[PDB]
Amino acid sequence: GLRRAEQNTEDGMSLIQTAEGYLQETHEIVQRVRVLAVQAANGIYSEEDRQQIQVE
Amino acid sequence: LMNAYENTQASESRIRDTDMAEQMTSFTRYQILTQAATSMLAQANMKSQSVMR
Amino acid sequence: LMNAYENTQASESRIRDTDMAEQMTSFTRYQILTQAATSMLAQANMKSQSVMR
Amino acid sequence: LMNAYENTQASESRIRDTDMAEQMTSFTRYQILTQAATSMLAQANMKSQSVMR
Repeated sequence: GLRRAEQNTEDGMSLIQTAEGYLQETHEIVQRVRVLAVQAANGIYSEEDRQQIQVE
Repeated sequence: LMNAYENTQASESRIRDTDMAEQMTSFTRYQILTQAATSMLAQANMKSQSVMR
Repeated sequence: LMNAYENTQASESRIRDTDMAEQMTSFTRYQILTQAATSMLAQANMKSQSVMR
Repeated sequence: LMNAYENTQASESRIRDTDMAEQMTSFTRYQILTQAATSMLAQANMKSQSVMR
C-alpha cells in the first residue's frame, strides 16, 4: 500500500503538472491580447486598423 | 501539445516503465534464494540414506 | 508469431519435459528401496537354515 | 512514503526473514545428532544378540 501510495503520488503530480502546462499557453495568449490593447488604445489609428486588431 | 506530450509520457513511464536499480535488488534476492533452496533439496535427498546402515 | 511461438513452446514443455529436481527425489526414493528389497531378500534366504539344527 | 516503505520493509524483514548464517549452525547440529542417534540405533539392535550364546 505504501508502495502503491507512492506510485499514485507521482500520478497525482503528473495530472497537476499537465494542467499547469495548459495554463502556460493560456497565459501567453492573454498577454498577447494585452499588448495589442495598448497599440489599439493609441489615437493615430482609424476604424479599419483597429478592426484588423479585433480580428486577431 | 509538447508540454502535454511531456507530462503524459512521464505519467505513463511512472506506471509502465520499471525501476532498473530497484529490480536488480529483487533479481539478486531470488537468485540467492534459488541457490539456498537448491542446496537444501540436495541435503534433503541424502537425508534418507541415514537409515540404510 | 514469435509471441505465439514462445507460448506454444512453454505450454508444450510443461507436458513433455520433466522436472529434474522433482525427478531426483523419486530416483533417490526407489534406489534406497532397491537396497531394502535386496537386504531383506538375503535375510529370507538365511531364514531356512535356522531349522537345519 | 519512500522513507516509510524503507523503514517498514526492514521492520518486516527482521520479523519474518531467517538468519541464513545462524540457521546453518542449527542445521549442522541436528545433522550430526541424527548421525549419532542412528549409529546408536544400530547398536541397540545388535545388543540383544548377546544372550544367544
